[PDB]
Amino acid sequence: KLPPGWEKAMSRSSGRVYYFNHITNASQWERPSEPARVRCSHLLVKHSQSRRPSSWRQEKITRTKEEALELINGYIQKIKSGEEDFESLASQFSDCSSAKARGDLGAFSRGQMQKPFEDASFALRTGEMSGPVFTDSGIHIILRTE
Amino acid sequence: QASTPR
Repeated sequence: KLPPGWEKAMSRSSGRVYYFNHITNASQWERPSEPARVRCSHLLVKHSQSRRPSSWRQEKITRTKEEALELINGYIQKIKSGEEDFESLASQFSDCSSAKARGDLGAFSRGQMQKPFEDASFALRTGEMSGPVFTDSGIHIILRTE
Repeated sequence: QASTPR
């Protein structure tokens, strides 16, 4: 049947079936198997098209949205490989002062965050991580902690 | 806790 937002796909490189979630942009080999509030951390990479292209990391953010997506993709690879963990990359690289809390946003309900961020967060299971999620703020990786 | 998202 599959939980909210999951579809079956075929790997372009290997032909093996995998699963993709169009709400969270998550993808995984394994077959996948609502609350008032969720708790999430995030790692935001901002770009020249961000509504406010500035962070505690740098006053003027100049990277292209394409460059921002490559950075996000690289961080996701490191997190999934276990070379680095989410908290460590969030502390170092998130373009939001929540970096100082290892990316933790705290708990929130529907109606509080931008819709793509909200929809991804509510469709993650506890412990699950999103793929790249685009909002007006920039591109996010979202980790649902509660 | 800093204006644009919590």
